[PDB]
Amino acid sequence: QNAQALNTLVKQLSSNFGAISSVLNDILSRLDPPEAEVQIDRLITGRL
Amino acid sequence: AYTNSFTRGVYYPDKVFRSSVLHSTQDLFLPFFSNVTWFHAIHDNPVLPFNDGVYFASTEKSNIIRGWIFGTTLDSKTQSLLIVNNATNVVIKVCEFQFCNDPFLGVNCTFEYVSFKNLREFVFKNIDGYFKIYSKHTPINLVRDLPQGFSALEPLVDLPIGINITRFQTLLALHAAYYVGYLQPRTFLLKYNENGTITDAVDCALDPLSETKCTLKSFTVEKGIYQTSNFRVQPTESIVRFPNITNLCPFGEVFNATRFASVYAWNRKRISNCVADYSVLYNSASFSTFKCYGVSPTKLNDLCFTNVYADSFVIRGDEVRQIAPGQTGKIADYNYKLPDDFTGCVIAWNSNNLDSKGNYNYLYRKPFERDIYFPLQSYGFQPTNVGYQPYRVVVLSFELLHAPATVCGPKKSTNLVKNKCVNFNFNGLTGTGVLTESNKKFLPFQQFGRDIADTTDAVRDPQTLEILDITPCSFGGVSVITPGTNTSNQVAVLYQDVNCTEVNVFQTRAGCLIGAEHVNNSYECDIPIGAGICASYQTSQSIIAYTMSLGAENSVAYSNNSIAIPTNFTISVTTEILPVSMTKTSVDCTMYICGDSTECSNLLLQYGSFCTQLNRALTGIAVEQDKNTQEVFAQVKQIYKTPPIKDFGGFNFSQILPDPSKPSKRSPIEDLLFNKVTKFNGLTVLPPLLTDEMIAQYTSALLAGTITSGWTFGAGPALQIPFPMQMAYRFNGIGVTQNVLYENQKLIANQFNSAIGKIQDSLSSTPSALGKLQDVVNQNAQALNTLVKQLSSNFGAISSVLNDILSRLDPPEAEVQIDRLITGRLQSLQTYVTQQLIRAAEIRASANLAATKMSECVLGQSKRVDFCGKGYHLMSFPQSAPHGVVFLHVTYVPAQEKNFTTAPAICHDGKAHFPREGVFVSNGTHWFVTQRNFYEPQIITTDNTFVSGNCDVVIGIVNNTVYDPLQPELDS
Amino acid sequence: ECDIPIGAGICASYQTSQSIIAYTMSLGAENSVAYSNNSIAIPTNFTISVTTEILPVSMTKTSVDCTMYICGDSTECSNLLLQYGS
Amino acid sequence: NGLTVLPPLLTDEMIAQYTSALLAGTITSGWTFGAGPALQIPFPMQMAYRFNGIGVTQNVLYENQKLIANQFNSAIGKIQDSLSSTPSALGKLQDVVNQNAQALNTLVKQLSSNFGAISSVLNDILSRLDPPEAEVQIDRLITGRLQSLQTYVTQQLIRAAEIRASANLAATKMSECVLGQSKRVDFCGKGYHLM
Ligand SMILES: *[C@@H]1O[C@H](CO)[C@@H](O[C@@H]2O[C@H](CO)[C@@H](O)[C@H](O)[C@H]2NC(C)=O)[C@H](O)[C@H]1NC(C)=O
Ligand SMILES: *[C@@H]1O[C@H](CO)[C@@H](O[C@@H]2O[C@H](CO)[C@@H](O)[C@H](O)[C@H]2NC(C)=O)[C@H](O)[C@H]1NC(C)=O
Ligand SMILES: *[C@@H]1O[C@H](CO)[C@@H](O[C@@H]2O[C@H](CO)[C@@H](O)[C@H](O)[C@H]2NC(C)=O)[C@H](O)[C@H]1NC(C)=O
Ligand SMILES: *[C@@H]1O[C@H](CO)[C@@H](O[C@@H]2O[C@H](CO)[C@@H](O)[C@H](O)[C@H]2NC(C)=O)[C@H](O)[C@H]1NC(C)=O
Ligand SMILES: *[C@@H]1O[C@H](CO)[C@@H](O[C@@H]2O[C@H](CO)[C@@H](O)[C@H](O)[C@H]2NC(C)=O)[C@H](O)[C@H]1NC(C)=O
Ligand SMILES: *[C@@H]1O[C@H](CO)[C@@H](O[C@@H]2O[C@H](CO)[C@@H](O)[C@H](O)[C@H]2NC(C)=O)[C@H](O)[C@H]1NC(C)=O
Ligand SMILES: *[C@@H]1O[C@H](CO)[C@@H](O[C@@H]2O[C@H](CO)[C@@H](O)[C@H](O)[C@H]2NC(C)=O)[C@H](O)[C@H]1NC(C)=O
Ligand SMILES: *[C@@H]1O[C@H](CO)[C@@H](O)[C@H](O)[C@H]1NC(C)=O
Ligand SMILES: *[C@@H]1O[C@H](CO)[C@@H](O)[C@H](O)[C@H]1NC(C)=O
Ligand SMILES: *[C@@H]1O[C@H](CO)[C@@H](O)[C@H](O)[C@H]1NC(C)=O
Ligand SMILES: *[C@@H]1O[C@H](CO)[C@@H](O)[C@H](O)[C@H]1NC(C)=O
Ligand SMILES: *[C@@H]1O[C@H](CO)[C@@H](O)[C@H](O)[C@H]1NC(C)=O
Ligand SMILES: *[C@@H]1O[C@H](CO)[C@@H](O)[C@H](O)[C@H]1NC(C)=O
Ligand SMILES: *[C@@H]1O[C@H](CO)[C@@H](O)[C@H](O)[C@H]1NC(C)=O
Ligand SMILES: *[C@@H]1O[C@H](CO)[C@@H](O)[C@H](O)[C@H]1NC(C)=O
Ligand SMILES: *[C@@H]1O[C@H](CO)[C@@H](O)[C@H](O)[C@H]1NC(C)=O
Ligand SMILES: *[C@@H]1O[C@H](CO)[C@@H](O)[C@H](O)[C@H]1NC(C)=O
Ligand SMILES: *[C@@H]1O[C@H](CO)[C@@H](O)[C@H](O)[C@H]1NC(C)=O
Ligand SMILES: *[C@@H]1O[C@H](CO)[C@@H](O)[C@H](O)[C@H]1NC(C)=O
Repeated sequence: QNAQALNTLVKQLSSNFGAISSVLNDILSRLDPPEAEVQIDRLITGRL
Repeated sequence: AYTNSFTRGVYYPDKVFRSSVLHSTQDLFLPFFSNVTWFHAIHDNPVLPFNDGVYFASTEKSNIIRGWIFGTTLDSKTQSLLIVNNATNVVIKVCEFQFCNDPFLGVNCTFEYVSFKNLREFVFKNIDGYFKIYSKHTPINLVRDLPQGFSALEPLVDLPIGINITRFQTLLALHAAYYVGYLQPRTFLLKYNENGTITDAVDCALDPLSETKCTLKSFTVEKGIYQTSNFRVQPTESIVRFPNITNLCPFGEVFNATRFASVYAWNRKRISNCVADYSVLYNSASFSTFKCYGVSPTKLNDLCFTNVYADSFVIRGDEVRQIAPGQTGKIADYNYKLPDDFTGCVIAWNSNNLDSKGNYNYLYRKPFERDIYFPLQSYGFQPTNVGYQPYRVVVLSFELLHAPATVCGPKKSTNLVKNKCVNFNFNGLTGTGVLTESNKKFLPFQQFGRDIADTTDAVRDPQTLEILDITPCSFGGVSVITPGTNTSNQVAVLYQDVNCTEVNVFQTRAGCLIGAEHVNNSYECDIPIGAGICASYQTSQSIIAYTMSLGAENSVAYSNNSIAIPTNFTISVTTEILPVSMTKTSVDCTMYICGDSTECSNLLLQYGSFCTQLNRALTGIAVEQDKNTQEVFAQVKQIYKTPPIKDFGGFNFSQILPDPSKPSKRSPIEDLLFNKVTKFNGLTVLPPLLTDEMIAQYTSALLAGTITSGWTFGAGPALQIPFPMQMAYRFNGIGVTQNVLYENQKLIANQFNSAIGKIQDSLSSTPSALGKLQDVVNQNAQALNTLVKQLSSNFGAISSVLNDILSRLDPPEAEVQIDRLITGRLQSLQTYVTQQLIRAAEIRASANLAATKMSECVLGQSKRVDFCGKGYHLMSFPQSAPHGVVFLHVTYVPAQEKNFTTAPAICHDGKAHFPREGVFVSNGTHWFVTQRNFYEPQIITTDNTFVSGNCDVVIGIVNNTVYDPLQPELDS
Repeated sequence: ECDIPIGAGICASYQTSQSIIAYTMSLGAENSVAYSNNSIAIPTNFTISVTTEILPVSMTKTSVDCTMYICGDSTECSNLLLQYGS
Repeated sequence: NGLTVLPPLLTDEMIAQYTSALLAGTITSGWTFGAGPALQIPFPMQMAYRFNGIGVTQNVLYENQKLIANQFNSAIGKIQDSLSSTPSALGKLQDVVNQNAQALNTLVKQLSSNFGAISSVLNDILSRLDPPEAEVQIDRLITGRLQSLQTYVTQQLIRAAEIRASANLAATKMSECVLGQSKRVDFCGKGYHLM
């Protein structure tokens, strides 16, 4: 059960939560800050 | 004068059909028990205000009222609705009819239509010009005064008259008791019957009892104390204070400047120490656009700023879009960059007539740096160019940091009122509070103070340099103490944590108690209030308050040589009820969140395993409930059965054994307990693995095993043993010799049977006995009902209905509305599951306790004090119950006592004799030894005591003799 | 004896040539006691048995770095995260 | 800020009266008030029976009574000196008080966070933005503050369950140790329990 809980927590990084992309480096490399704060806030809320 | 008007003035707030439901809505309703004007139509036709809508009622006998007129001046200057009821043809016109000087009835129109015993009540309201008509027909028989009763008005007609109605008038026939009520924005609970007609209502602001009913969403309130609201004092007046400065801001030198600077070398002018009147700029029609990112366009009249800078330069029209955060181009990146957190607004308009004459004087090339084959390029602006024309753009940078302001608008100040709750406005900062003098020595440069929560603590008055503390206006809780509505409508009100100042007055440490009479005589408290005070309903009847009694006072007659030993006993039976299991719910993630919607399901797929991990948790709960039941009941390896002949030594168990004559072989007591305890959204209920018949078979096997084999089936194999010896050994196990059992066997059996009969009467007459199980069933039903009701919440979407959202917006907006609804519903599911996990853990702990008691109480005999009820434990018998188990505990309780003298030791020849068991007693002339828990005097002999040491050490030794049974055997 | 539970007293198992069967679960062999007021069963010899009881005592002492997890090596993400306090 | 504390129903004076009644009952009647009614019994015989309950013959008590009394009084003096000299004795209660104070202070401190809004102060939000933007800023702040309340409530429920378990253990020990005599090893302290 503990191994499964940790594996699920690690797997959760692959979820999008509505953003244009789940990968942070491609989010930062494509969008200007004025939209980046929104996309980052969405990912922060989901991960928190 | 007031009357008992009850619930008049209620109309259907909307056009939705509902039945068998209590609906809470906010709308314009008639206040309960309010004043309604009583008019006469004999031998009184004033013009009344309409406010935001008026309720109408009338009682007629000759059709006096035949048409309403609505308007403002009644003088042919505006359109006026004219309604005439002649024959059976309704005719409606809204032309500017010329009415007589005194309208009476004898015994530009935009919408034309042509077709006491009875009261016809109507509702006429105008919402955005739309005239909505409601009505209801019902017979009554009352002429003298206001009719008593309730009647709801349905809508029938909607006339598009388009008149703003603020006053109305009636028509009297001169040779009809009509009623006028007024609506207020009150919250009401409307009760719809089986036919969808509302028959009653509760006005949530009539009084504290109505507040309790409104809070608890029911028309019946149970006995107890409820916390329903909070008292808050309202402000009386506003205070507006600004610096008394009369200097005018030089806006003319900025907006009407002769020449603008180049974008590569733009000017930065400071405007300060002046009054900025923005009405001139607002009134000027010369501006083409006003788009602000800093402040809202309607707040500039009230708000004022610490500093203003005017950035003045000319750009190309097609580049106007480029002056914004996040935008790029030859301007945004190389010569004029704005910050992405810029606060203020960029305003631009064309200037073709003067700015362009071609004009080649405008040259172009981090935020706000002026970096003074060249990198320098220019535009050719020509007077014949809309977009390519030279736009004049001015960027106003506003500093909103909390600091002293110097440029504030043209608003006159008022006087300041101290020690009163007021609505203040200091340089655009608004709020409500009491402004008082303070002794906080702020430094001359400090303008604002802050609290731990970052709220404003104090301000410096811009006209007089003093510091005022802001203390929020007085507030506090209000508690209502009330008996149930099936008894009396009298209530008491407790004002929480306040003294009887700001608000038959009784001062307590809990607050100000109003309405209860203080009685000094004590009783046991019934409804607790707090701080040692409880209240009850007693006698002519009124609410009383008193200090709670802790019990009767009983001093102890302590002495060093007196012991009390019980002489008689009584057998009592108590009932212990414990929860064992809970309903095995299961939730379908897809149908619940995204019911029969492919698009919603496709969007849900992006969240992965978030729900199915709760599905896993719920599966674990469902499995562990059967594990708990299995562990609680399956303690016997075999199914035992009783003999056909119930020869149990005089003990009658026919009232606890299964009854063969029933369709299900249950005992009568079990029938009594079972006779006392009483969708399409993915919520289902799974059946239990073990049926009621199977549970009854296990309990029958356990009972037959206990009676026929004692503890032997628990310890090892089931070894049969007679019940009288089983009972004798259970008595021996508590330090009571079996001869008491044999002497009192008939009394014990009769007391047991009578106690069981008393259990039947108690279970048949006291409903609260099974509250521990009724509360769990009610909590689970309430949790499911709350989860189902939660679907009606909007969570910010344009509509709560998924089919209406999907049916109304294109994907680019529907996806946003759907993600919002998904987020809300996922939070609801997470909350539900977490609460279920905590409740399941509590139930599991209870089940473990029940199993421990079962094992250590029925199969054996417990020596742990108060483990199996008060008294000396003998045995327990299990009985099944819905979702639980009930234990019948048979205990030994001393009944009668006598005061006897005692002694620590007896001397014989100087030796000290001590008891092996029991105590020494004296009846006043002779010393005896008897068991501690039952008076049974025996002669003190050498076979009860032993010799150790001598008389010269022990304090309190008494002189006596010790009998040696051998002495007379050798003497005789 | 019940093997794969179905519900409402019905259990299933894989038995005999082999096929899936369904049946009412057994509660044990039936054995009535020849109860009378003058009969006792007393053991004459005994056997010593040993049973094993297993209980969990501890669990893995995990630790989670919220900053590295949420905003791994990203200054902008860290600066935005700083607004959420404790 | 809407955060209040309710008084307890039973005051300290009433609790002291209950403990006085329980101690007087124990001293004057042994276990008899627990089993049934409070029936007086002399202390030396009560002590002899307490000795019998642990497998120690009462004759040792009666022969050694003077020394036993002196050791008892000296031991009581030792409790007085221990409580007067060891501050850490009340850590189990100080930590719970500190945890509740910390929870309330963190809840109050949470008001300073923005959660993405332009400003944490609601009055400056309303005084600067028109309703069409105000609804967005306000619902965002409402969502954040509601989440903070939900976290507080969940932590409070778990701590309450732990306190309930501790209270049940304390009540069980009270019932099976003060009113009677415990034969359960190390249940009511190390050694052979007397009272
Ligand atoms: C609603 O009708 C009222 C009644 O005429 C209108 O208020 C009047 O407005 C005039 C014009 O300034 C004033 O001189 C009158 O004093 C007002 N009447 C009263 C009774 O105060 C009002 O403008 C209408 N409003 C709407 C939204 O239609
Ligand atoms: C603004 O400050 C920057 C440094 O922060 C100055 O940059 C200098 O630019 C000149 C010419 O481009 C270089 O020779 C220097 O090496 C740069 N650095 C320093 C430290 O001088 C820039 O010149 C400043 N601009 C203005 C208008 O003041
Ligand atoms: C102990 O108390 C019980 C009642 O609680 C006594 O039983 C009654 O005794 C009286 C005395 O003769 C009779 O009149 C009644 O018929 C008895 N009642 C029942 C229900 O049997 C009992 O006698 C008392 N014991 C002693 C030794 O006095
Ligand atoms: C054992 O208890 C049962 C149940 O009370 C007794 O049966 C009751 O009394 C008469 C017997 O003359 C029956 O006809 C009634 O129908 C029974 N009452 C009820 C409510 O069913 C029975 O007599 C008792 N037997 C002994 C030996 O005490
Ligand atoms: C206390 O008990 C003693 C012993 O049971 C009683 O003394 C006996 O009294 C009876 C009177 O019926 C005589 O027959 C015996 O001779 C007495 N015993 C002895 C050893 O002499 C005594 O009476 C009881 N106390 C009271 C006050 O009655
Ligand atoms: C028991 O017997 C005698 C008097 O009846 C007492 O015993 C003597 O007491 C005196 C006074 O303290 C001593 O000097 C002797 O040593 C004692 N002799 C013995 C043999 O013990 C005694 O006081 C009596 N007991 C009571 C309770 O009165
Ligand atoms: C007690 O009963 C046990 C039952 O298991 C007996 O065990 C066996 O008894 C047979 C009878 O002769 C012997 O052949 C075996 O040697 C026994 N088993 C073992 C492991 O030794 C046991 O003998 C009985 N004891 C007595 C004293 O009768
Ligand atoms: C209601 O009418 C009565 C008529 O006597 C009047 O005394 C009373 O003041 C009115 N109610 C209010 C709130 O003014
Ligand atoms: C009543 O009779 C008059 C007679 O001319 C007629 O004009 C009028 O239309 C009638 N009233 C209605 C409401 O039709
Ligand atoms: C009718 O409305 C017109 C507007 O189209 C207005 O000019 C005229 O004065 C109105 N006449 C009456 C009688 O209301
Ligand atoms: C509802 O309508 C049915 C129709 O027959 C009638 O029988 C019933 O009495 C009505 N209920 C009420 C409360 O009027
Ligand atoms: C600009 O000039 C117009 C023309 O008379 C004048 O009405 C206006 O008040 C002036 N305003 C500013 C800000 O220059
Ligand atoms: C007006 O402002 C001046 C500037 O300091 C100040 O002295 C004065 O008190 C203000 N007027 C009033 C009525 O407070
Ligand atoms: C209150 O009165 C109702 C009348 O229907 C009754 O059913 C209920 O049992 C009563 N409750 C109490 C506590 O008296
Ligand atoms: C009135 O109540 C307050 C608490 O609300 C208390 O502090 C104050 O001492 C009381 N006044 C008197 C005179 O006791
Ligand atoms: C005690 O009871 C008497 C009864 O007359 C009453 O007058 C008195 O005020 C009471 N005292 C208190 C403190 O309640
Ligand atoms: C016995 O003493 C108790 C107090 O210890 C007293 O309440 C009771 O009345 C006494 N009974 C007799 C019979 O003396
Ligand atoms: C009880 O105390 C009294 C008073 O000191 C004393 O005289 C007597 O000897 C004592 N009796 C016993 C049995 O302790
Ligand atoms: C002994 O008694 C038990 C139960 O009383 C019975 O099942 C068994 O058949 C009996 N055996 C013999 C040999 O009598």
